[PDB]
Amino acid sequence: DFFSWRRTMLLRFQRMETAEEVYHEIELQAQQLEYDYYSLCVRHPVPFTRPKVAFYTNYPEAWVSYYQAKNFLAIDPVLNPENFSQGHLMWNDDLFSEAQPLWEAARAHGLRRGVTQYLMLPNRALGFLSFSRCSAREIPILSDELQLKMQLLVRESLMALMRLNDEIVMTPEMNFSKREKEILRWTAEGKTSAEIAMILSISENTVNFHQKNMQKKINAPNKTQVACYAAATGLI
Amino acid sequence: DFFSWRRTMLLRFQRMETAEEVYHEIELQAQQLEYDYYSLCVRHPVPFTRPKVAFYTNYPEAWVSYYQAKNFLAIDPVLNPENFSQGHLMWNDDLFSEAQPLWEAARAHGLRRGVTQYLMLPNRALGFLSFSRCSAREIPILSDELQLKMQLLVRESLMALMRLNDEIVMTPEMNFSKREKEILRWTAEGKTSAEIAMILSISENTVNFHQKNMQKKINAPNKTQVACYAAATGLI
Ligand SMILES: [Cl-]
Ligand SMILES: [Cl-]
Ligand SMILES: [Cl-]
Ligand SMILES: [Cl-]
Repeated sequence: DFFSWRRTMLLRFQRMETAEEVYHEIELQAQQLEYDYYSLCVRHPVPFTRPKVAFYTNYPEAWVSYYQAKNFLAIDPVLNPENFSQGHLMWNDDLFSEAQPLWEAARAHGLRRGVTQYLMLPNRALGFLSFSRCSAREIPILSDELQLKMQLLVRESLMALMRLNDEIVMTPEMNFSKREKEILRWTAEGKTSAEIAMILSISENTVNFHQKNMQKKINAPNKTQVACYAAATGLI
Repeated sequence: DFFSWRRTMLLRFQRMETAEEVYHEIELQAQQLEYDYYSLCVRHPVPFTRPKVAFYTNYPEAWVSYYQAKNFLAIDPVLNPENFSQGHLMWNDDLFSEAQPLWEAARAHGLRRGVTQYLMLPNRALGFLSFSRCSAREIPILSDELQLKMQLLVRESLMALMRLNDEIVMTPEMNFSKREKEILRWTAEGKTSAEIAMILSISENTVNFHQKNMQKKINAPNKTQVACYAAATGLI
């Protein structure tokens, strides 16, 4: 019964107090669905220029280390939201036609089958939950059931990890005052210091004071980086 | 059976060819759940300074017109994601303690009960689907069922409307070239024209050429507004 399954899982992820409890539960759930491995990968919205990818997996260390050394991240189709439908992606051979080194390496080490579910988080990070299996044998599972179950697992695990302030999911902290945020908003709209001073009935010195403090807080070189980081993560 | 309900609804929203077909189906679904009214509201990510709110409802015109004239949008708690749990919000009296003019106006015109479901879209717009009822009488409905059904309805209606390029959900168009986007990314990271010229092995003239074309395309006063709009909507 899905309604009861769902009821239990929300409560289990609600009550978790550590990252390892989240990872252990995902491992157990993968196992119940008859999967050998999981990986949880998060493409952060920033830096814009080389976005951070953070992960946690039970794949053997040699495989992860190999995936990293071959730069399979650049070709990995399982981490591209454009090829998901309804947040869901059952792996097939066609998926890997532009990622043949990855497909060959994976099949040579014993991987046969897998599935990925994804979600965009409130901070605009993209979370991907993959399950994989070394067995090519048909397991009977309702497509709808698997989809809905992984929908919850990817959301709750990453919501728990967000609540637990985990490095895998957290974007740079921008503890900005109300007034700083207000000035930032006018900045993002293309207003100059002079125009913002008129809008808010303050001096340019005051505007630039606030700009400077926000730059200082996050170690930014200018207001553009502050506004863009704020805009990207939804702080603004 | 939820699995079959879900199967039919995905197909119905997939096959829709107009906005009215989407709205008509939401109206019918509200009615099946025993609701009198629906409203579909979308808080756009931009402009940052007065974010656009676009809506479609079957509420009487006099009510909408009244809600607008009283500026109930400023106090409306049903459109604040901070008070949702799992994207879901069953209306209660406590919800409106800081929105008493709205609650009094609504109850005086005959509203008694309602529910809201929300979703953040790929473009960072926030979509809210509300159902409401003039009857205070207990309807028997499984909380889990109602939650999961509205989860699909809010997603599919707004995904259909995104596919149909509807004004309710679409953010400003930024048809930017690969090279324009690349320069934009370095801009959002805090790089100057000179630094970008060195990074990409081009002249400052070339960099500024591209900046200008992007400014011209969307009618922006400077690169900051272009980068922030791009960053906010996820174009970057
Ligand atoms: Cl989709
Ligand atoms: Cl095979
Ligand atoms: Cl939540
Ligand atoms: Cl009552």
